[PDB]
Amino acid sequence: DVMIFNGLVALGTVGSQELFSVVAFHCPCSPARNYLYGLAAIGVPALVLFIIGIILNNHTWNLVAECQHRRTKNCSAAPTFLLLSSILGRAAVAPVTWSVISLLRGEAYVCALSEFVDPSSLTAREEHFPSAHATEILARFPCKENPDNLSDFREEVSRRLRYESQLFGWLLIGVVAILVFLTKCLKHYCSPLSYRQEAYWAQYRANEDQLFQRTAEVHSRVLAANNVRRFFGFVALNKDDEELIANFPVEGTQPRPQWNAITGVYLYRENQGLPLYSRLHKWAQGL
Amino acid sequence: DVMIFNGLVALGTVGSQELFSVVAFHCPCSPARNYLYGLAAIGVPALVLFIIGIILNNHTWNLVAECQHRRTKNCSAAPTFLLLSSILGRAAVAPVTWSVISLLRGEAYVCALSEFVDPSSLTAREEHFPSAHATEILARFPCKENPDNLSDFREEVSRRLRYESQLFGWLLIGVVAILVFLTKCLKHYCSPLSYRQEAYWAQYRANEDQLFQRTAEVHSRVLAANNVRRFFGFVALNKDDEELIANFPVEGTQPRPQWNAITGVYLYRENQGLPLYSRLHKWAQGL
Amino acid sequence: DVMIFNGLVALGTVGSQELFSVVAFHCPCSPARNYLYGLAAIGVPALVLFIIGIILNNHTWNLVAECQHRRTKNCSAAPTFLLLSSILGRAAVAPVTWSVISLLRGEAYVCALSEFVDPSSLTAREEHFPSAHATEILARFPCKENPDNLSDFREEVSRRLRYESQLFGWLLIGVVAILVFLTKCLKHYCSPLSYRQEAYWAQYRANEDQLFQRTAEVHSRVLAANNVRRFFGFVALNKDDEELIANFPVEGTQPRPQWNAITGVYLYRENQGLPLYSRLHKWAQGL
Amino acid sequence: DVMIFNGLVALGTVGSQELFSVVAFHCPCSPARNYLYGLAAIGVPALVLFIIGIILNNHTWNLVAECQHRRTKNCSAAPTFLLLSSILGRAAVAPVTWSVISLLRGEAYVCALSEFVDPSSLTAREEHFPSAHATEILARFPCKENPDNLSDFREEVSRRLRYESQLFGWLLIGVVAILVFLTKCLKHYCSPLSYRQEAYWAQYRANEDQLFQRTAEVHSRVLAANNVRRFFGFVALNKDDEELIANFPVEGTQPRPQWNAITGVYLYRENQGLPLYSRLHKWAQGL
Amino acid sequence: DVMIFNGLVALGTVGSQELFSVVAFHCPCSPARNYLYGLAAIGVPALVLFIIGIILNNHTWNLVAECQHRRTKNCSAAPTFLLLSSILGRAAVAPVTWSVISLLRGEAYVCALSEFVDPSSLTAREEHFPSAHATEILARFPCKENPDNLSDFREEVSRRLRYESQLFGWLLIGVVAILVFLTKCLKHYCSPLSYRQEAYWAQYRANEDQLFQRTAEVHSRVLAANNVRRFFGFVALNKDDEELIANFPVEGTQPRPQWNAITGVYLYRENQGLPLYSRLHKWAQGL
Amino acid sequence: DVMIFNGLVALGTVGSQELFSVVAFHCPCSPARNYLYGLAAIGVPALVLFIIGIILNNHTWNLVAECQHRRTKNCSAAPTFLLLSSILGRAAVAPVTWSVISLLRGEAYVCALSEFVDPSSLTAREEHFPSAHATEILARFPCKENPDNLSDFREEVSRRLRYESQLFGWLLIGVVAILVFLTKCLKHYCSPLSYRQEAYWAQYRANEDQLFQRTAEVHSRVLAANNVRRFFGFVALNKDDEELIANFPVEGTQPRPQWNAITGVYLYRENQGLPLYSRLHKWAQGL
Amino acid sequence: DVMIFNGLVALGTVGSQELFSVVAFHCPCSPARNYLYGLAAIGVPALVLFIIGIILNNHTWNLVAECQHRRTKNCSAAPTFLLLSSILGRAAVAPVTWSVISLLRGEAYVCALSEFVDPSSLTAREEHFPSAHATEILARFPCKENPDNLSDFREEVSRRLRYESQLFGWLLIGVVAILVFLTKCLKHYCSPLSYRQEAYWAQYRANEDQLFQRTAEVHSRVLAANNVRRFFGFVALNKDDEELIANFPVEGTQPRPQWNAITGVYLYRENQGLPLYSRLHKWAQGL
Repeated sequence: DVMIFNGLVALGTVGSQELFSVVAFHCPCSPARNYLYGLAAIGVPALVLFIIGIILNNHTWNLVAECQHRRTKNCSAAPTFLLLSSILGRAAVAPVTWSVISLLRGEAYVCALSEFVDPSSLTAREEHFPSAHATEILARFPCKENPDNLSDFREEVSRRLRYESQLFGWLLIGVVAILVFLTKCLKHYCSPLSYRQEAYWAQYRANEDQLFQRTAEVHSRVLAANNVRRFFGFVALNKDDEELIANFPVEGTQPRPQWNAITGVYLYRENQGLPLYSRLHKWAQGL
Repeated sequence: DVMIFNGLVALGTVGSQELFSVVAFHCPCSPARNYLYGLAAIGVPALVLFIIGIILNNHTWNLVAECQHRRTKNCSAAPTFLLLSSILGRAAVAPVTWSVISLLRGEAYVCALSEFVDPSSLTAREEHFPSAHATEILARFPCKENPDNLSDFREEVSRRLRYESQLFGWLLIGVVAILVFLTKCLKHYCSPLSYRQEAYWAQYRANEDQLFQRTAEVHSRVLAANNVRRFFGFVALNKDDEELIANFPVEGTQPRPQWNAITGVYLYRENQGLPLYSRLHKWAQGL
Repeated sequence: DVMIFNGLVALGTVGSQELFSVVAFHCPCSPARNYLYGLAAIGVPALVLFIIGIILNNHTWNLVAECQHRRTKNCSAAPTFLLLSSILGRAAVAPVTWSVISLLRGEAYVCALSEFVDPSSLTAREEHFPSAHATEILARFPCKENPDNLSDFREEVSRRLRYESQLFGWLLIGVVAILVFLTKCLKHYCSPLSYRQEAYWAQYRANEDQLFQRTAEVHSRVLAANNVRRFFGFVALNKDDEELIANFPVEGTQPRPQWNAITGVYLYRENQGLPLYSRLHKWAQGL
Repeated sequence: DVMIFNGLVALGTVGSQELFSVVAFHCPCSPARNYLYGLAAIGVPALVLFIIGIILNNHTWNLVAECQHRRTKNCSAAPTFLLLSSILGRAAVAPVTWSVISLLRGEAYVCALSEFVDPSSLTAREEHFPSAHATEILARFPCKENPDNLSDFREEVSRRLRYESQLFGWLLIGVVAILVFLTKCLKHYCSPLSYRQEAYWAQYRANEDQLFQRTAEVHSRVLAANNVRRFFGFVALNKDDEELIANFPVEGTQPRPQWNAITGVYLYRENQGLPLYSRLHKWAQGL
Repeated sequence: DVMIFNGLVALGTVGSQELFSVVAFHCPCSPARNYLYGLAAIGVPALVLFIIGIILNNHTWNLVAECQHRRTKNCSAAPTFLLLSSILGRAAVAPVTWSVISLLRGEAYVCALSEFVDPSSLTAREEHFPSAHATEILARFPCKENPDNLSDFREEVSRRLRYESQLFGWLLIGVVAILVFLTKCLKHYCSPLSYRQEAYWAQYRANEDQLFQRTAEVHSRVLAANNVRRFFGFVALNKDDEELIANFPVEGTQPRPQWNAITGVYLYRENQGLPLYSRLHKWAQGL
Repeated sequence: DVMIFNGLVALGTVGSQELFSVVAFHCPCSPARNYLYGLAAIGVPALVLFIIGIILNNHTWNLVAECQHRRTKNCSAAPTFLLLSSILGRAAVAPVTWSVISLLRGEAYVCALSEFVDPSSLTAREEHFPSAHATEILARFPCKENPDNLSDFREEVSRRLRYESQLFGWLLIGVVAILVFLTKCLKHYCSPLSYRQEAYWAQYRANEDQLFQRTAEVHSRVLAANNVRRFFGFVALNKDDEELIANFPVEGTQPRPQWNAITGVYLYRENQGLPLYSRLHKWAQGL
Repeated sequence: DVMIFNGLVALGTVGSQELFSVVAFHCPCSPARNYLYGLAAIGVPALVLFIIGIILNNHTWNLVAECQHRRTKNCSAAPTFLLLSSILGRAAVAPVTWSVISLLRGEAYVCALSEFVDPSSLTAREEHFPSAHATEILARFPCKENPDNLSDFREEVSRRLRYESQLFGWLLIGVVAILVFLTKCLKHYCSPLSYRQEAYWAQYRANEDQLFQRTAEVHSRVLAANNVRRFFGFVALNKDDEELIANFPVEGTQPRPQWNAITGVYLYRENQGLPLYSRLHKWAQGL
């Protein structure tokens, strides 16, 4: 549901950027210059949204942290690759939907490859094409700048390039669908565990992260209240905060090697047959 | 009701994609090139939505898991074939409704087979058809690009191809209705059990999956709370969560072979006459 | 009331399909080709909705199940024929209303039999009918493609074929009304029982199916809870679900021959004068 | 009130069908062919709605049941004739209101008898009527197809036939009102009982049918619960359903001759002066 | 109040029928034929609504019942004539308001007597009236079919006939008002009793009919419950219905001569000076 | 307040009839015929509403009853004349307001006396008045049928007759106001009692009539319940009705001479100085 | 969430300033003068919003305070650099979004570099470019001030400069996205601690700042109440304020070196393995 909500939010963001008044497109009708603009208008929003989907997903930062302090190449062909699959999923949701939307609009590709259409190879007009002014008048086709002598030629070349754009767009969404199917079949075939145990593991990681955020906020609040009380002599707590101080007294916090034993990417090591679903769980069973 | 809701959601999605402003259609009026676009515009959304209906249905992943870890060909002509029937139902709901909708709109087929209409075989105009420019002016018919000398010819060939498209669409929805009837009659004739027992089995699988999701979330939450309490010294629980810790204490989780004995596709083996409706039920009766 | 609700839903669905923007009709003005389109546009929606009305009605599946496992030809001229009457009622509600609606619209039949109208047999124009171009210009009448020399001829032949269509439609709804009257009189004359006992039997089958669905869901939920508790050690139940586990404890489920003795089509055998209103009732009186 | 509600519902249905966009009328302007269409458009909706009013009224089925199993001609000139009067009332409410509505619209009759108007017998034009083309140009009058030389002739013949239609419609609603008065006076004169006792008998039949439906549903529910409990071991009842099982325990149901002694048309036999208002009451006094 | 409500309902029904789109009027401009249509359009709705007002008023049926079983001419010049006065009041409310409304609209009478206006007796035009075509062009006046040479003649004859129609309508509503006054003065002068005692008698008949309907429904419900309980063994009652069975137990119902002694038209016989306000009251004082 | 409400209701009814679409007026422009229509249009609604105001006021019926059974001319110049004053007030509220409204509209009188205007006595035109066609063209003035040669003459005669109509209307409402003042001064001067005692007498008659209606309804309901209980054995009462039976038991009703001693017009006889405000009060003091 | 809210607020502010009526842009068409205006219109809002984002973020002031009173260069390559990263993030959110918005609008750059386009290097017009009036007529291009002889030249140069502007804008948002990725990867690689411990540290700093603001407000209020009570003799407190005086009595406040030991930028020194998450925490552990 949360992954479906993130996919719906990414689709709504691409649809909002898809119909932008000036962001959507402004084709330069110029030879050897417009396909660079098409490459820009498809790729740089794709690369920006791909980078942003890397940025907003925290499991990338878990991965560079595990590469940083451990650095022992323990992240083999493992659930670290499943983490990377989730990274590329929640990241590359947005560049491929930007690419298929701005390919089904067709505008970037007809602006792009208009400089490379052969003048004598197309139809629906007479061959009034001086070779010295060939590619220059070819490039002015997406701006509706062709004269009445080549208006039908311009409509024919525009329809042909819009065909090739939409065919390339449908083929690209087909190959990204088959890549999603292939990575999911490869995940469920190279998994060491079930799908029911994988769902239980997903519910465990969700419950552990939610409980850990709640109790880290509460333990931090109790530590802050102890420091504040040591400073002034009292703490201005709420009623619920006074209940938090009454319920969970602390004295000290776990050292940095303990926090290092907690952190890392997820694992599925098994302590004597019994499974360990997270590094916190591995550390708790280790004591 | 849930299958009817999924069918209504798939029909609404096909109707929303059916009337798309640019996604719906842009015919290239070009010889030997437009039927490739018609094949694309019908098949690649059909294959994409068929792949997506495979992707979103989890029983595919149950099937590849059972092919993966068991791999003993126990999934014979069995309720695994009924699982595959449910897979193809909830998957191929969307490609055939896309195909019948974009065939009753007719646009793809008149754009497709306009290159293959014989010029002298149709009527309502004089035979002003130079053979060197035959198929090129034939292909420009769906773009309303025919002149006034062949406007009635273009309307006649457009009506004939729209006829053949809608006839092919109605014949295809008729044969998919008779294939639904044939697979349901084959299911209810090759079943080893009743329909009342099949309905009881469906209610059992629904109750077992719902109860198993709820208790797996709860058991994961209790295990996460035990690990968090082992880390900090306490857990920030809610009131309902404190009730969950009070009601259901855990010590450990079932091993991976136990999770393997639970997982798999559904079965109807009978332990000494008494039926076993799921692999979890078979495992529970095995103890 | 539920049969009236199903009839109102089928009538609303036919009315929604009746006024469809492109689904409703596109006549090919072509000789020896348009009556095939009329046959398609009336019959293939009729056969599709007839097949769907067979599909959605579960008593068909009860019938093929009773033909499957029993196969002893016990379903004689019996209430199995009354089951078939209910099948054909709730199925053929939709094809005959599609046929009478698309016959009172008239469009399919005037598109159909325009190729077979004799040119010299109609009136309101001069006989400007070359026999080599006779049937071709005859077929273009429903597209309003007749010239001003034959515009009154086209209006006369259109009004005559619309007459014959609406007369055939009214005669068909009259004969389906008299077939409904004949099958209901044949049901109430070939019945072995009263109408009050038939109403009591209908209320019994409704109460038994509703109670059986409720208690099969509840018994399945208790069996699933026992299997889940055998797996984890506890079940995450709701309050009502905990009441269900407290109220109705189970140990095991009835074997497949018991489920076979329950299933089948309805019967009215009488155990020593006392009536048995269902196969479950026959089995309960058998013990 | 319920009869007034059924009459208002039938009047609203006739008014909704009365103003139908295509159902209301399409006159074929053709000689010896349009009065068949008028006969169709008045009679076949009349016969269909008359058959439907027979179908939806259950006392027809009580009558064929009493003719079926008794078959002793006990239904003499009796309250069985009053049952037939109620049948023809609640049935023939709809054909006569369809006939008077589509006669006061006038369209069917002016379309019908336009082929039989004498050309020289009408006025407001000169006698430009070739006898070889007489009836053909006579039949085109309701389609407003008469020329300007016979436009006043067409308006005069249209007004005369609309006169004869509306006069025939008013005379028919007058004779159906006097037939309603005659059948009600014949009912109240050939009755063996009062009007106060007839009102008490009507309230008795209403209370007996309502109470019998309620207690047949409840007795069927208790029998179904006993069979379900014999199958599984328990019943999933509601709270009200548990109260129904607690209040009214059953052991068995009445035989088919007892249900035959209950069923039949109503009677007014008197057991030794004391009246018996229904066959159930006659059977209860018989014990 | 209830009589005023019935009068307001009859006036609203006449006003709704008064402005009907096609029901209100269609004049045939034809000699010796249109006054028959005017006689129809005024009289047949008048006679139909008069018959309906007889039909819906139950005291007519009380009158034919008292003429049927008693038949001893006891209904002399008596309150049976007051019953007939109430019958003609609540019946002939609607024909006279239809007649005065469709006379103040004037259309029927100007359509009627246009065939009998003398051509040389009217004014505002020159006497361009050929006697062979006299009455035919006279009859076309209400359809606004007179030429410009006789347009002022047509307006003058239309205004004169509308005058005579509205004068006849006002004279008819004046004479029906004086007939209402004369029948009410004759009622209050030929009454054997007061007006206060007549109001008490009216309140008595209203209370007796309301109480008798309520207790006949309740006694019928208790008798039906006893018969149903004799059939099944119990009755599905509501809470109020269980209170009705607890409060009013029955054993049997009154014979047909007792119901005959109750029924009849109202009377004012006096048993030894003490008055008897109804036949039920006469029967109760008789015991 | 109730008299003011009746006056406001009569004024609203006259205002609604005053602006009627066709009821308000249609002048026949015809000599020696239109003043009869004006006499009709003012007098026959006046006489009808005067008769209706007599009809709806019950004290007329009290007067004919007192003239009927007493007939001893005891109703002298007495409060019976005050009753007649109230009769003529609540009756002739409506004819005089109809007359002043349809005189201030002026239409009836200008339609009426246009036939009697002298042609040479009016101005604003030349005397183009042939005596043979004098009164005929005089009568066409209210229909705006005068030519341009006499358009100013028609406007002058229309303004003069509208003057005489509105002057006659204002003089008539002035004389009816002075007649109201004269009858009220004559009432308060020929009264035997005060105005405070007259107000107390009016409150007494209102309280006695309201209390008498309530207790006559209640006594009739108790008598009807006793007769119904004598018939069936019980009465279906409401809770309030059961309280009415419990509170006020009856045995019998007062004879017809007692009801005659109650009825009659009001009186102010004084039994030995003490006043008697009604015939019921006179009868109660007589015992 | 709060950082996402600040980013959404900055994006909404840039979008509101982006579409300003006069603030958005007014290009001076003048040589060697308009690129200074483009540099102004992009840079001075960028530098102003960058300065404002420095101003509103308080951690800048924490940094200058730590540079002021400590001044011992203890803020090495440390979490002080992470503080500077948060400063540049929440500051430079707004200048780069202003720069990419006003570059995708394109207006500033086409206004800027129009003075430097070579006249003979562009196309779509004849070379009507006097070198003495070259750059002056070049600079008038963004004001649409070019004549019809150079209108296509002006559109071509405008499209080329809008291309170069939007390409430079997309390249700049790409390099700022890769700089965000590089600074976040450098933060998570040069961190001495985990990401879970960093999240706990962030929750600690949030709880300590919130608790410290609340208790500093409360301690200040108690000190102010003590001073006010020393002045007047009493304090006008609220009920909650009276509770604050009752709960937390003070006598004196901490000296300025104690407040200096509290203040500073954040640190992660570790007192004998146990971590110290803030300078207040370091001071509290120091006692």
